[PDB]
Amino acid sequence: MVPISPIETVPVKLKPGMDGPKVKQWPLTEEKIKALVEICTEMEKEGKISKIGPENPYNTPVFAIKKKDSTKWRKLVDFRELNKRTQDFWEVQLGIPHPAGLKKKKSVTVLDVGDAYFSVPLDEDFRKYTAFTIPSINNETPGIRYQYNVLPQGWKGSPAIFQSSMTKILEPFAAQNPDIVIYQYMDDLYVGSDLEIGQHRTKIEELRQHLLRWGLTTPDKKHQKEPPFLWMGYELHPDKWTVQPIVLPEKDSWTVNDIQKLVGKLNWASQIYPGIKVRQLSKLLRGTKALTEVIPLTEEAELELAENREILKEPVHGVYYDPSKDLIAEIQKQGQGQWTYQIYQEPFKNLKTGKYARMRGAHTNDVKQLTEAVQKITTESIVIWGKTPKFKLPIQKETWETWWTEYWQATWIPEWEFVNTPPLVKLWYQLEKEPIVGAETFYVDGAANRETKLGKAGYVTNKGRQKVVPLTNTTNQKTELQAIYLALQDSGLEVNIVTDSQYALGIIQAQPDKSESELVNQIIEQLIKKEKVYLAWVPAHKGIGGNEQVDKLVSA
Amino acid sequence: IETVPVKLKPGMDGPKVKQWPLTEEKIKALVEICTEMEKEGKISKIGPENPYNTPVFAIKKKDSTKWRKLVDFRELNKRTQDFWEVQLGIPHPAGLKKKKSVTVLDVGDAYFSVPLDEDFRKYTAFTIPSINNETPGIRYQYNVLPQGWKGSPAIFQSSMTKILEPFKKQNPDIVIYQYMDDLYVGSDLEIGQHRTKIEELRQHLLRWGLEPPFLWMGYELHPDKWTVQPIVLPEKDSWTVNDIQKLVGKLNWASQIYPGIKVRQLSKLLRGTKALTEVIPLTEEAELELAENREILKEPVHGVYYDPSKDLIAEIQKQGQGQWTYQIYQEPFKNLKTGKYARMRGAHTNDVKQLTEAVQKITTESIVIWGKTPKFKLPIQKETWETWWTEYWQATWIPEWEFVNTPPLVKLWYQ
Ligand SMILES: Cc1cc(/C=C/C#N)cc(C)c1Nc1ccnc(Nc2ccc(C#N)cc2)n1
Ligand SMILES: Nc1ccncc1Br
Ligand SMILES: Nc1ccncc1Br
Ligand SMILES: Nc1ccncc1Br
Ligand SMILES: Nc1ccncc1Br
Ligand SMILES: [Mg+2]
Repeated sequence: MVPISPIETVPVKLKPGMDGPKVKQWPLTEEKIKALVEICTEMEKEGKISKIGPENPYNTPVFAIKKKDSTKWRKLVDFRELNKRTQDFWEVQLGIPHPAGLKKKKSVTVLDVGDAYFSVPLDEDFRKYTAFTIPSINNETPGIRYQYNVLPQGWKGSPAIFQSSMTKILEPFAAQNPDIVIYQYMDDLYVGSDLEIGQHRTKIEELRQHLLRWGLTTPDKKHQKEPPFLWMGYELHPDKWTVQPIVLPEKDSWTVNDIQKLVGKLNWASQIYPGIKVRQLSKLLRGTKALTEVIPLTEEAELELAENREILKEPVHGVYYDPSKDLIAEIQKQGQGQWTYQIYQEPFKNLKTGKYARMRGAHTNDVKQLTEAVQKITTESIVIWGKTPKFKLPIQKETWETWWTEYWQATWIPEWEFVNTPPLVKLWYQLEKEPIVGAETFYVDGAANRETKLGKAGYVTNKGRQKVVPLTNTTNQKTELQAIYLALQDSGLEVNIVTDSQYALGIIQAQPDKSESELVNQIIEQLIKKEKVYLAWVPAHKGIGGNEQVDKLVSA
Repeated sequence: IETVPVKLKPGMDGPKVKQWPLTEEKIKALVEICTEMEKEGKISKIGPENPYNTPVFAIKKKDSTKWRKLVDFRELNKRTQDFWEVQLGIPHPAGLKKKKSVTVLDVGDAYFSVPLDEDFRKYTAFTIPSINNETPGIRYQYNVLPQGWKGSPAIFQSSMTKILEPFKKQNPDIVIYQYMDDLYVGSDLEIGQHRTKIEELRQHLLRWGLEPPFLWMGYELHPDKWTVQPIVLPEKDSWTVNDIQKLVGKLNWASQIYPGIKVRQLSKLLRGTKALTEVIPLTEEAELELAENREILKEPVHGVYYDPSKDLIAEIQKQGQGQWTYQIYQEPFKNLKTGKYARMRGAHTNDVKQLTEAVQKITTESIVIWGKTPKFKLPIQKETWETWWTEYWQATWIPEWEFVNTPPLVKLWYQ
């Protein structure tokens, strides 16, 4: 025999303070038992399990399930209890490659590596925790006791030990053959290259020879798999990629559950289909969790779905990454807090697309949302390609400069150019930095009775203009905003406004262009039609006349 | 040569912190660095039975091509026992902040000479990711004291004093202070005489080494140069309504810090509904009030004291035109330090780079004065900060931070 190097064991522990499983073996029909005995005899013959004596105090139940439409049983050991006690492991497969970061390959060949999973030895000290019992016929003898010598199907540590054992094998091969890529997925090995058919097939054979060093045999009859590959919801081709078919159903009434499937398919499609939108269809789910409640589709949700259907009418594909070329990211505003983007290197062939949705907020503006969308694309691009894209944004360079230099927060977006494609992001108002000479000065105030919810809002000005409005079912915060609204409504194109509302100042200093509050929205609409607004704050109830006067008026 | 026993704190598991996305240039740098470290026995590859993780990245000087590995041990440092076995700690040298020159050296490479306790190593696990996760991340743990970990200067402190033993009595006026990977060396000597003695110190360490990639560097501070920011009121000949409003607002706030401050007589000037730009003459009672306020603001805050048991908090405000103000305190309105920066170098069109440099300068001021880093309240959206701060970071430690999302009205008063 040819010596093979052993695959070294991973030392495995139970969680601190915990012991192995001791779980009832439920009795089996006489039919199931004979099938498990033959099953276990072949596995024992191949080395996967060994008979043990009666000293081992652990146990995990074994079951007999068999494939529909056949007559040769199969064994399921239910490791749920042992898994609760097995230590955590490093999980590597959490981050899955995105197709848009892959490189184009001339050939990708698939190798079968099913033989390896069962030749990966289980740490000797841990094997005792894997004990199981085939019940005896009529329960008149001791059940036959076995334990695993290899990673068992269904045990918590098998995926991460198997993957790390294969990595150690493949590492030196990949390192000494930098003109190929290798990726393992369950019992399949994929090797891609740009080599001429010649050296590519030779590289394949080298790999088989390398695997043989560990005694891992690969089948000679070449694989069933050939490009395109169906993998993790995508279709991988040698020179392009897409998502698997996205078919939006025809339905007359839509369930909670059916809409949740519609949105999921839309989210999955949006990584290659440009312009997908889900705001209205997702907001049919607000708070409710009655899995089968039927929801009427709003007029908006129907226009959004009709929008999406036309986008899904033809298949669309993405191209792969070319590391020799810049990445370009282009962003568009879609409305109602929705943003859409394309990433490409060459005109008219996207690597991928995507969308970004405005967060739940009380007050917001387009520049903040654009900024957050850019940070999201940037981080996704670091993941997929390792570098930041060049940005094409629908905001003028002037607008951005005005925004970031005056905004109270530090803010930044990386290298970008303006793209003149409507609708453009803009500043809807800008407050003055100094008081306006010649503009009427409005001293505003509101107040509300906490028990009656009655209030007043109003102003007095240096020209003697005055107003006080009685208000019902209001609060002090609302009345302070109402007073500012009245001053805006009653002033000319330039106005100085003096308030003591720290609350109102905090909102306006956030520079919103849209709010959840209709009162803030009304103020924003008034600000947009002014030419100049100076907003001044001063402390309440200190003696500031004008403030004191209208405070005496609105708090009566 | 013989490992010191080290534990986590009771009921605490090791760190399991996600590795954040790295640029291709940082991954390449870290793959070369870690290959060399594994070759030199400092780190070893680990298996999947190690579930722990701490994030790693790298920093470099623009003119270096040599990268510095930076492990973010903030979580491990929180979960590691605090060692009061040989000393209850360092009596922080109050004279360090008084030296006309303090040079900051990276001496963390000396730590690699000490083996790490074999049972503790697993908690130093880190991962080098691959672009697009196309290959499994490379997993390592440390065999020796790692830079950036709280335990390293402590365990090496016995050796470090024994290396500075020639510098000890030969220069009895030099204060030397160690913080994480940093050595602070303070002197009142002429800048040329200071530098020679710095290189004097380097040799003692290179001598002991028999090579350190960054010990030749030297960041020079002048804590004697460090400025403060008292509360000052405008001196004007004519006051508009608006000027007086902003004065009374400023004094209102200052009365929360200074007790005797009064605004009665000045508030009385706002009696009336005049145009914001109209000049108002100052009554003599208001004149008196303003003058008395000015003299109050000349004195120190009352009842201000540093307590080493409490956290330091640092707040920063963007003032525009590359100017940044900041305050360090433990209790609100009991500022231990205030200051203002303008010399944000290489960043006139990048706010986030300026804020990052400000954060580093404030942290080193805190280390010099109190021997510990503050917790920052940053005027920035979390996602903006988290995306970029590692591109501008040049220090070997990392403070804690939270994010301010509502504009402070007091920004006006530190202007
Ligand atoms: C992640 C991955 C999944 C599969 C296969 C998963 C499955 N099933 C196959 C390979 C080879 C890889 N690894 C890499 C690495 C770099 N570029 C590429 N490009 C690439 C991959 C497939 C096709 C095709 N057809 C074309 C180019 N693949
Ligand atoms: N361990 C590896 C190294 C490089 N490529 C693929 C694998 Br799997
Ligand atoms: N959060 C919101 C919800 C709806 N319209 C506007 C905003 Br702002
Ligand atoms: N602190 C540093 C910054 C940049 N390079 C090296 C070091 Br050490
Ligand atoms: N190069 C440096 C930068 C910052 N602090 C210390 C050093 Br040394
Ligand atoms: Mg009021």
